[PDB]
Amino acid sequence: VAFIGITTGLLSLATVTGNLLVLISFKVNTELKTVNNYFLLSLACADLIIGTFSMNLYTTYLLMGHWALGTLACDLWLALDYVASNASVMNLLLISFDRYFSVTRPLSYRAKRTPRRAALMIGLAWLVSFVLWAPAILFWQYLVGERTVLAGQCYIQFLSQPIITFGTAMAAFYLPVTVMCTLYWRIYRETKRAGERLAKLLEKFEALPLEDIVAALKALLATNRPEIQLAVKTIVENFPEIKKEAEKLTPEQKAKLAALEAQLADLPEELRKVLLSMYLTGLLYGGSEENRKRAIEKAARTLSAILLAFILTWTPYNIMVLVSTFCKDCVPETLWELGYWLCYVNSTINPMCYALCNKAFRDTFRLLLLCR
Amino acid sequence: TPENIRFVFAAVKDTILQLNLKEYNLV
Repeated sequence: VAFIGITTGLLSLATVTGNLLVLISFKVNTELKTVNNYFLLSLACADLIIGTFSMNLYTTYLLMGHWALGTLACDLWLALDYVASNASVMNLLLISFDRYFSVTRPLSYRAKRTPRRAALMIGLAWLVSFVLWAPAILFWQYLVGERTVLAGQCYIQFLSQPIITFGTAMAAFYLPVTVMCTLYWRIYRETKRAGERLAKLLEKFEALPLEDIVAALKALLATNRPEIQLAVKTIVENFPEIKKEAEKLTPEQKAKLAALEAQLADLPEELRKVLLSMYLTGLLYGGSEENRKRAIEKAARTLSAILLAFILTWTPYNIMVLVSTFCKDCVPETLWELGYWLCYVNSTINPMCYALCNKAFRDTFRLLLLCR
Repeated sequence: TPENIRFVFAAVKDTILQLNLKEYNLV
């Protein structure tokens, strides 16, 4: 009895503190306020809701023999839990979609979505989750012949619906569990091809004349497009960060970069900044097999970790409920509670595996924890 | 020249792509 209560309280505390730290950090520093971080904030909020209102309350009901808090509390908690779970899944899928669209349509996407549009998408996903789950359960409880589950049980009565239960489960995980996979696979392919075509482009740049390069860049910049200005702004504002990576670059060819800067001394910002930030990135990430292979391996490992974690933690329920309306009483009731806990477990690891990786939170959260 | 400008645009697009990958720590 002690083990069950000790393996649940610690998990709940970990999830709650992890998500609360992210939520505070998003409003504790001005550096993470970037629009790209809103999806992370929504995901952290959904995970916090799960960890603060479901894990503890489910452990309470599992420890004792019944959710004796009444027919109101049971239904309301159940609806809140399912809404939060689908909110987490939708936020993960949206993060995947943004990741895919940020590497295949760089200029177009970056220039075709600012602030409100992102908040609009997040709200749309939240509303989709709420409309899909929250209404149906309680409206069915009101419109069914009678609320007939058990005097002390809390499992949803919708579980016995071959056209609904299977349908809902598919539309909730079977679709995103494959869309995420396809999108991330395409991202891996396009980052391999990106390295290849960057190396080829860098070689051509090395062969190409410099004066023609400057003339072409100036001509392209003059015909300002909706997104070219945004790309110029991003590159110029990031340039100090890029230069820091120059030290990471080998000194074997530092003469080339120094010379290129020397001739680029004129045209201070419009040409020098972009030209250097382009040559440096090309040299550093095209290079040869030595660096390209390491980069692709690192990307693939990170992608595989992120995917596999969710895919393996969120299947202890999907398949067991797919069989449920397929093999009558095929599962042991003692096992059901394990997948139930595994879903929450996913909701716990998720902030750790999505937010810390950015490495701007990696130190900010620790500094906030130390209070200094 | 036209082709040169096209290549320059491709290069700047690729630079933005590398920046975007860096910002996700998914490099």
